[PDB]
Amino acid sequence: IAAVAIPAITSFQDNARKSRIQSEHRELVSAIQSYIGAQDDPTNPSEITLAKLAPYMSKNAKNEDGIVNSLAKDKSGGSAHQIDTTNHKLISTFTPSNGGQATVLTYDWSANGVNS
Amino acid sequence: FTLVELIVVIIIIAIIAAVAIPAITSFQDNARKSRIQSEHRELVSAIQSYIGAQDDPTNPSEITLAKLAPYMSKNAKNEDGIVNSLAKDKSGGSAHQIDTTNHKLISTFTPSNGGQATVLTYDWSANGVN
Amino acid sequence: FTLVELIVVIIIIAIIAAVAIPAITSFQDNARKSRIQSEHRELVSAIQSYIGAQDDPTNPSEITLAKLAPYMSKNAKNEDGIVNSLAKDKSGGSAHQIDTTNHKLISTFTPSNGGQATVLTYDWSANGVNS
Amino acid sequence: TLVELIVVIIIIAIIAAVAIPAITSFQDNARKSRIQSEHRELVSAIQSYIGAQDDPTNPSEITLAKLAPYMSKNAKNEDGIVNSLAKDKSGGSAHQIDTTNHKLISTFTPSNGGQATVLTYDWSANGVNS
Amino acid sequence: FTLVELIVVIIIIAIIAAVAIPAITSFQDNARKSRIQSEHRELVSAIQSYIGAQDDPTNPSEITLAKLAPYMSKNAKNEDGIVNSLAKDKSSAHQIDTTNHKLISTFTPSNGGQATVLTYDWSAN
Amino acid sequence: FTLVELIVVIIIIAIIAAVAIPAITSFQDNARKSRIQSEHRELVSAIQSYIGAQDDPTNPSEITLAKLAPYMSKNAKNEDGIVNSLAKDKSGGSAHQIDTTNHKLISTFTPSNGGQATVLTYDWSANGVN
Amino acid sequence: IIIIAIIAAVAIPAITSFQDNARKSRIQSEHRELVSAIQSYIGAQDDPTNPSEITLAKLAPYMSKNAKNEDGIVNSLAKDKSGGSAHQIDTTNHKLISTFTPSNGGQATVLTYDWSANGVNSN
Amino acid sequence: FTLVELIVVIIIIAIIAAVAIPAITSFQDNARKSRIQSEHRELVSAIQSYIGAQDDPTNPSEITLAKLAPYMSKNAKNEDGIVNSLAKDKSGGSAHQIDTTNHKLISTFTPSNGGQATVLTYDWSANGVN
Amino acid sequence: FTLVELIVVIIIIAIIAAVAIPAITSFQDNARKSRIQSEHRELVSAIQSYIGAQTLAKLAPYMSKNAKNEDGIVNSLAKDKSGGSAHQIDTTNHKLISTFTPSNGGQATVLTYDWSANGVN
Repeated sequence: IAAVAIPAITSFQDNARKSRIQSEHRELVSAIQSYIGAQDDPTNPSEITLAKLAPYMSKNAKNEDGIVNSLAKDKSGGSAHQIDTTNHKLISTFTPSNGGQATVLTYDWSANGVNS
Repeated sequence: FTLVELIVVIIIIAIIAAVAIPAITSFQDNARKSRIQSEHRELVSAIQSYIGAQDDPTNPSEITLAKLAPYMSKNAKNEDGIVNSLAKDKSGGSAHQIDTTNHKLISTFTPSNGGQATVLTYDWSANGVN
Repeated sequence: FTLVELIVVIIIIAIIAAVAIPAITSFQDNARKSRIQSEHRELVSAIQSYIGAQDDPTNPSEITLAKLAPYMSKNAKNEDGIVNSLAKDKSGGSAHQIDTTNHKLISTFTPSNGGQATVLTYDWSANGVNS
Repeated sequence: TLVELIVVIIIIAIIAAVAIPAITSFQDNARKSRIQSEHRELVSAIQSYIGAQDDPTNPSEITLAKLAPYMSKNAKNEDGIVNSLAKDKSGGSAHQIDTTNHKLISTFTPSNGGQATVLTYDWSANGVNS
Repeated sequence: FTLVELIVVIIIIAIIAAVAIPAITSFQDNARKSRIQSEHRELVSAIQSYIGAQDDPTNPSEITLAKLAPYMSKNAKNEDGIVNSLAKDKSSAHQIDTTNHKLISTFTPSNGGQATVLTYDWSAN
Repeated sequence: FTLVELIVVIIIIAIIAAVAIPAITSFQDNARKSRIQSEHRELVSAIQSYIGAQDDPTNPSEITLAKLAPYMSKNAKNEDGIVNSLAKDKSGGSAHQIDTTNHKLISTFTPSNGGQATVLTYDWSANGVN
Repeated sequence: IIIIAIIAAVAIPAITSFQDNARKSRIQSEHRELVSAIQSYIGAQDDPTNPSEITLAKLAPYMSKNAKNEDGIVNSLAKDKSGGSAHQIDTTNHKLISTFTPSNGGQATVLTYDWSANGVNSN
Repeated sequence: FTLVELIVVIIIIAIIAAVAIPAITSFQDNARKSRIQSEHRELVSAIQSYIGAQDDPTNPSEITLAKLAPYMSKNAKNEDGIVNSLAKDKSGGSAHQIDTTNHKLISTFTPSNGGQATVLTYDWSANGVN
Repeated sequence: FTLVELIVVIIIIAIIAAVAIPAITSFQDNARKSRIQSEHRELVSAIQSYIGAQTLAKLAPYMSKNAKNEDGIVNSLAKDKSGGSAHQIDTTNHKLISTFTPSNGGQATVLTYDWSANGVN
């Protein structure tokens, strides 16, 4: 009875965090769509940046004062989301604790498309 | 054996609930701007038809959007006349205006956030030259 | 995805559907009146040429637009009656008539709203000239 | 291990008691949005058809069977528009023509039995002066 | 559709509605310029015909459009004053000088450009 | 959780997304029908100006539209043959045809749904009147 | 220790039975976007009334890369797990077909769209 | 809530998030294409009128759009130069340009993805067909 | 409106703008043709009258001056496209010639008259 194995918590923890990042990314990808839809000339995208995308997203459950307190946090192998403002790309990263290979999501609105 | 399972549940329930929530009404406003800009060209088409149906198109008479009335299909329900149908813009009583004395049609729109106004003009005589 | 976005979809549709819609009917009367006047000039040219073809141009016999038939091509649908080529007066059907006993051609138009009518006159008798 | 085995029962008893939500939500009021756009669709079709015969001022008597070849088949490859326009109470199309009055009526009625809604279009009469 | 189609349908309108508007009355007045010339030709033929009326075609008398009126028909309105059946301009668009046997037609456009002149003489050349 | 997936994942998306689709073909017919007529009238004006140039306007030797070619300007993209400029209908490839035996010019059109045809004719023969 | 044999008796829900209503949804909502793409493309070329030889490899510029940044369109659409796109173009028929089959082997469902000579022609 | 239930909530999200995303820009430039095709036919109407209004229409002089300016109205912002009204393209920035010596009007359109260009052309100076 | 609706106007405009248009110059020179063929008979009647009265410079007083008071008939007679009078005389040949050349580079057309040696075989 003493020999029964005990599983580690971190294995279930990390694989849930991997779901959180993957949800928030898919919300930001339509928030930014609304911003480009509503900039004063929507036909010519201009200098999107995360701090100015803020008013489309609700406060955290503590009613704190900025979305860096709401969007998720990661090692980024610290904000789990970043904008490459001059290159017009959004990137979201999940880094495992165990040394497994990292997962990076991406979105890209500057006329690149699939080109294939 | 089960207690580890239960505390695992208690952790994951905590961390998946933190997901951020979008804000309602955020994009809603600029549809009205789209209505204004699409309805302006429709009034330009109407006024440019009336200007051709009068007897002396070389020397046109006055216009007001009351005389312009019989072109706008009565607003999808029992309603009296076109002022009931053209977009409202209470913050800036009718979105459409005619300077009946100086032959100028103007449409205007203004966000609530204090950004600068949108204005559109059409001016149907002796204009266009540099 | 989540509820809020799918609510704003409904709101945007409810707004965008409320653009006004233009009427079907406009500007028809001047189009009819223009064909009337241009066709009138063509009938005046036809009858003026016909007077030169009788055995004595100074004293022609009776003229009727049924006699004037061989000057006008068939209708574009290949129907052959001259009256099926000329415009219709929708007050009631040719908008053109000949006062055969008094040498006068008359082309009439009546506005669709019932306003004031307009008439064009021509005659080939000597009474067509004055000092 | 009897201590943890004891408290496992307590944790189960607590976790099982959570409030369980119910299914309905917007599934009613979303259908009204199908109606609002499918109406403007039929108005665009009928406003094309009314101009195709040789006299746009004396059109023939429209029935939606004559309008039908403007609509695509249902995605399930059904064979007629009544299997495509939104259904309503038996009375089953929410849209009908009553050609003797020259009007198209589109309808809605909520499950709570509240105030019903009507959208009307008319190709005979339109807004009066003033 | 989902939201993206509804932002595309807003983006598209802003660049359909911008198509430029052509003016009105840009080309109106040159129809007067043309019908002035055709009426000039017809009046020239009429005054030429007039020389055959009196007993001696080698010694014709004075002429005015009042004398010449018997040679062309009443108005399409069936009114009969030829001073309104001729073309009209800032001035009758046509003139006769009994003292020089000269017939003149003239047209001046509203844009302030150069005036245009036509002339005929049945007496000497 | 599961049910607030369920509703948006199935119910509301199924209700909102499956509105009826307009048919992309049937709206084209009036545009084709119009451009046919406009080209017909301009071809008549051209041939009616070709006859008046001949050395013997009582007997123009023959007319086929290759001879008529230089009276209309070359199309956009500069595909400089006349047949490249006129309307097409493989079921009529020109939609206009010249009969050299009967001196007759013909135009023809047919709606894609298999409706009744329309035909136009012009004829400069002595058989072409009354 | 006997109590553990009772505590262990709880039945396990089978994950496969919860998938169908999700895949069905991301077939329907994807089909409607491919149709909107086709219905735009058919108006872009120089002859609005004679189609080109449409195939989805030429629709490709109308929708984004995968989140994995793999390019090409076929990597992006939903997969028929029986075998690989769940969306097919039958070029000869001008017909688009989309297919779904439940894992337990129930009756199939197909969506369809067709952009030539395809008015209903009621009764 | 039990773990074997709680993980399917993860699975459903992992499926439903992975829809395709439509690319805005490829829909946008299909509209800019239809500006070019409309504005070109307006410039043809203007230049074909101006050749008719000159002092001797058989002997037209050089043309520039600056000379052509008064024939179409100034833009909705009451900006006062023709060049601001006409559409813009990277092949410029005006998409429309006139060859003063070869008497040719050229409109060019460049796809945003760097694909194959498209050009429209008109030529009033006696070039004709065949 | 929605895209399914909105793109059909793009279709319709793309169709309506394709209508062909007539060539201006191909009427205009076939008009000029008529003043050549007609004024040829005016010159013939004048010079035939002159040879009964007992180069076009000698003929000049026999015909009316232009409506804009040009200085002589050489400015009233029509203009040759080739290279300027479209009419010429040669008193070494007793011959009058008139010519028209089309703008397309197609077949040129020539009239002739002589006050001697009419008639054949």
